[PDB]
Amino acid sequence: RQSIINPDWNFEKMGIGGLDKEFSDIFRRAFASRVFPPEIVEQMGCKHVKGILLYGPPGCGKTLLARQIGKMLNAREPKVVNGPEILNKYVGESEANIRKLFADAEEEQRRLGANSGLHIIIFDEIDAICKQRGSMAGSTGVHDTVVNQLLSKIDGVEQLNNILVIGMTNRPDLIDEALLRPGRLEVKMEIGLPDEKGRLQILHIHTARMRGHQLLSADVDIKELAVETKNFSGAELEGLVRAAQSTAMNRHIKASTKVEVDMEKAESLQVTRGDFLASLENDIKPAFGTNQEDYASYIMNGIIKWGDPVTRVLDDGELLVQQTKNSDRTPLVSVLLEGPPHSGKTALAAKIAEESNFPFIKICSPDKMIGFSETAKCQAMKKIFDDAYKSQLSCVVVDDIERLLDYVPIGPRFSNLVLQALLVLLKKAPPQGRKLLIIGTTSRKDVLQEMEMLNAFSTTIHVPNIATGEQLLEALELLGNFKDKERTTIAQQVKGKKVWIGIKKLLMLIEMSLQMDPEYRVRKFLALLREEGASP
Amino acid sequence: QSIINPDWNFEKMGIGGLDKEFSDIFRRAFASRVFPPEIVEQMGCKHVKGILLYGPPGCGKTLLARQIGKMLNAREPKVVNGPEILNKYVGESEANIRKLFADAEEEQRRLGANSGLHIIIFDEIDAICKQRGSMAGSTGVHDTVVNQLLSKIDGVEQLNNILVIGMTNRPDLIDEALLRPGRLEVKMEIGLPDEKGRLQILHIHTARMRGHQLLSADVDIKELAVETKNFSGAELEGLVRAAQSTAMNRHIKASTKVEVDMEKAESLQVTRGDFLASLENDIKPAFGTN
Amino acid sequence: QEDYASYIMNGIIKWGDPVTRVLDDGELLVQQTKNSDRTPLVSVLLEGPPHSGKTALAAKIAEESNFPFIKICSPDKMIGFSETAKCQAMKKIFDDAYKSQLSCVVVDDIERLLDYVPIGPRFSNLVLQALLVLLKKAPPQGRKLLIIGTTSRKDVLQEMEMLNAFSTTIHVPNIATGEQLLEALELLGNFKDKERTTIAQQVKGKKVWIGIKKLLMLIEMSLQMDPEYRVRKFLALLREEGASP
Ligand SMILES: Nc1ncnc2c1ncn2[C@@H]1O[C@H](COP(=O)(O)OP(=O)(O)OP(=O)(O)O)[C@@H](O)[C@H]1O
Ligand SMILES: Nc1ncnc2c1ncn2[C@@H]1O[C@H](COP(=O)(O)OP(=O)(O)OP(=O)(O)O)[C@@H](O)[C@H]1O
Ligand SMILES: Nc1ncnc2c1ncn2[C@@H]1O[C@H](COP(=O)(O)OP(=O)(O)O)[C@@H](O)[C@H]1O
Ligand SMILES: Nc1ncnc2c1ncn2[C@@H]1O[C@H](COP(=O)(O)OP(=O)(O)O)[C@@H](O)[C@H]1O
Ligand SMILES: [Mg+2]
Ligand SMILES: [Mg+2]
Ligand SMILES: [Mg+2]
Ligand SMILES: [Mg+2]
Repeated sequence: RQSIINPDWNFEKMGIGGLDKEFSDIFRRAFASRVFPPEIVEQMGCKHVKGILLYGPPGCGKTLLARQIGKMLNAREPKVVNGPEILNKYVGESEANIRKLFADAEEEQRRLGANSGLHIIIFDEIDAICKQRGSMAGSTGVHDTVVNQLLSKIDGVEQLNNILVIGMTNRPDLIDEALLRPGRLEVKMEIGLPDEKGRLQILHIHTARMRGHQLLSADVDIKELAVETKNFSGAELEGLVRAAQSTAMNRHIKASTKVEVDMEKAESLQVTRGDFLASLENDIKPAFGTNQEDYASYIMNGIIKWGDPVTRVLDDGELLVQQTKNSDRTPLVSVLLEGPPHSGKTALAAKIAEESNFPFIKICSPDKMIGFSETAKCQAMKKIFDDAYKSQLSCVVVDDIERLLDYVPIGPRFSNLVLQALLVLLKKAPPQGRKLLIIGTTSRKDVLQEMEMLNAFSTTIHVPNIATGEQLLEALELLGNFKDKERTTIAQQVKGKKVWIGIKKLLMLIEMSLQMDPEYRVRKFLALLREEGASP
Repeated sequence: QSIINPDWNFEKMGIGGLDKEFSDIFRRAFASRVFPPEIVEQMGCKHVKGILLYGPPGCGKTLLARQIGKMLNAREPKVVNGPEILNKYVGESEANIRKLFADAEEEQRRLGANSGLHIIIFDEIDAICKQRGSMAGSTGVHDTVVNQLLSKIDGVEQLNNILVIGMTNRPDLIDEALLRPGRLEVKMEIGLPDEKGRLQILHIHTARMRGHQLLSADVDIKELAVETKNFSGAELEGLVRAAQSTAMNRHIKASTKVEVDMEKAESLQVTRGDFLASLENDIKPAFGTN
Repeated sequence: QEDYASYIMNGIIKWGDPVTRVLDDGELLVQQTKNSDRTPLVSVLLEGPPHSGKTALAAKIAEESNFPFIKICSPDKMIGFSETAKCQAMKKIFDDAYKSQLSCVVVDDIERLLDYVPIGPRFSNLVLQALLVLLKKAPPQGRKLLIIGTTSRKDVLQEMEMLNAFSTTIHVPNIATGEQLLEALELLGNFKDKERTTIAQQVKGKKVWIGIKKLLMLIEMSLQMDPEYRVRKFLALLREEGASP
């Protein structure tokens, strides 16, 4: 008759946000048979579920779920196992430790029967003790003998109906297969990264005891925090709040002359938006995706509009991103950025990717794999691509294709494994209802044509060089060098012909010219430009 | 009863050229343990329980850890020297790991929120803690140790009176699950000093000699600071030691039968010659030019 | 289910007789392997230009049959595998297929299984020999087996002397006339009313050489502009990409 839920309970009390669906499913599949009137439940001949498994990347709220589940129930205190804490040196005592966890349940069932309370058991890092059988071929065979005892005790010749085991792991591909059949561990949830609304809920949970004491200034707005925080887990949001609080507190402490804390101004403590911004930009840093310090590294000197080609390229990129976002017949789209060397392909591709406001953005450059062999490169590319399949809509950049596969005109010599991996990965669509965009950059279009790699791409965009005196003058004017009269001379001897130079080389030539004494700078610049004279 | 020692000043620490790093460490790890208890209770925040230190060899990572340990008047630190926790019998390394946190749990249970800080220092952390599933732990102690440590730091039961410090030169074998905001938040890099840092180090090291008039006026410190470039903190000390050794060896006159000329030892002083000879002959920097 | 719903994504429409012809030939082959006595092993090769819908047609032909065992071996599952792993995977799939009274195996994109590149050219011999040996050995007495292979380069296979191991080859063409293009557009329901009228007026003449997949891509690319410019953009794309046979 006594209920199994505590008389005073409330979903808000526990303090977990962003996992409503997971909790609903857990409650439906686990605790639905323990709340209905006994008479109907006993008229169906159904056995209660006695197993749960939770897995996911670190910091997504698993141990919190287990702790709150344990606290919710109106049962005895759960028996927790802190990792591999059931191992002993003596022979046969490792199993005797894993067999003492079920004594009370068995005794109570044999005493009352069909009316006993629940016995909750919690396993932390189940992968520590329960692993594949036949692996870990070391010595003493203790590991293979504990899995057998656990399986035989979970369900065997003897019957138990007042137990429930919860497991948590980060590597669910190592657990034994006979421990996951329906009956041992039936419910297998999956805790993942939160969405924007989940981020808002998490932020509002951890900022509830401060607003209630006028400790938080009204200047702060939570929508901005939820927007800027991308690829953030609950732990990282809590860490950000903690860092903001710490930097707010530190202003009232004087160091370098012993530790002295002012007790007069301490009654006017406040938390400002500046503290939050500084903490965001200094200490806290996520570890899933790409960060601003990478765009700041690829787009070094910004973008300057010296001609309409830049606008044309940017508009084409905008159209492609819109198509992939809205379209549903084509979940996979590709594009190739081609042109002469020193044109500005990588910066333009990075800018196009940045201006898309996608959740997941990544850049796969060849300078992070110096000295790698073929297998290492293939594994790295596969790992980078796999994460993009676990999001909602993502973009990926593959710059300098000719370096990913080691091309050299002599021979020619290159890598076939990487070429085939690329040719296969460019035509494989992501799971149902998910969308991907790929932007590849190169400088040798004919070679790609000879490899039958130019039809795997959906389209192509051309990035040209500076090819007129007016464009050169505009670039010089925008850069901010050779001004007033010094400019006029350059115009006199340049407008009467054509030029062929990239943008990177232009900066290099300007820097080279500026090192001479003031008088011979224009002459040196003109001589350097005339040396770099060519055409298609 | 603040955790801070009743007489502690940064000048007595003996560390020079690391002002910003120490300021950040103090702000992030020791700011919430000195504020009035009531305000911190109202805020409802948990303290940080992890620090990592990395950089090129010989730049002052163990000195900083030792001085931090000596700063706090709360018990004494518990040190772990390399792989000091490793046994052959099955299920004994983890038993060794579980004994480090016993007193913290016992005092937390008995007193609650009126406990004292407990420190644990892990020299060469990458000797035992490493990425799981990468190193071939045939026996299986390596993975199991990492799992035990992870489950003991942040697990079902909550602790609030511990602090763990780790020092490593290779900060990439470390597990990704141990470097998240929950477990180990503050991570710092110790790098080579600049001119002002070198001057501070040289002033710190040659302090007792100047007190006893054992330094001649011929030697200047600005020239020493300028002339030495890309010197780590462990090489200025070696230079000073070599200069002193030469100066003392000047007086001793013995080849076969040891003999000390006490008469000449009455007036001992070190000149520029010793420093120049040591610079030319003895000390060879690793990040400099030869 | 995953493979079936991932290969035949946008269904199969009827833009001309060739679809019906190919389906009928596949059904005849399935019937032949169902009730044969002297020929327990039958093979067929679907051949055509790129972007013509060969994988979808092969999967549909397999589905029309109700054989208890059906499998598709594709390179999507062998990214980064050395030739030894490829041989082992193929051997395991066929060995599993050898334990039933009826079976059907699809080998799509052969040229991506041999790791073929036209510079030299370079490929792998272990996989080629395994495939040449597995197309000729019969299953244990009283059993049947059907193998459907897909390729986009017939000449390469002919040079390696693989086109004789198969039993027959069936050709899969692409749109080659204005009537077919207009019917395909009508069955899709993308351009309608006066837009289709002007498209039909312009298309007449010059023929066309566009496959179904490329047509589906170009129809989606054009619908990202304003209503007044969609027809012109579509016509420009068709004129440029269309190329010639
Ligand atoms: N309008 C612009 N477009 C592109 N890059 C620009 C522009 N204005 C300035 N830049 C700067 O010029 C440099 C372009 O170099 P980038 O890395 O894009 O060259 P690249 O084409 O990838 O060369 P490489 O042949 O060496 O691979 C970057 O610093 C970019 O910031
Ligand atoms: N009658 C049809 N026949 C085939 N595919 C059709 C037909 N009508 C519509 N489609 C769509 O066209 C798609 C054609 O793509 P598919 O993967 O079959 O091409 P493919 O010839 O294998 O390409 P690739 O040469 O790149 O391997 C089919 O998946 C289906 O979505
Ligand atoms: N969904 C969530 N809702 C509220 N807080 C969360 C959530 N996820 C994580 N947190 C916060 O981050 C921490 C998560 O730690 P925990 O979940 O135990 O790590 P792990 O899941 O890797 O074992 C908790 O202290 C909690 O305050
Ligand atoms: N910042 C510093 N200030 C004063 N002395 C230093 C400093 N850095 C290094 N030293 C000296 O150099 C030595 C450094 O050794 P140690 O701290 O063990 O280096 P590490 O632990 O980084 O290998 C110490 O003996 C110390 O006296
Ligand atoms: Mg946990
Ligand atoms: Mg580039
Ligand atoms: Mg040391
Ligand atoms: Mg295909």
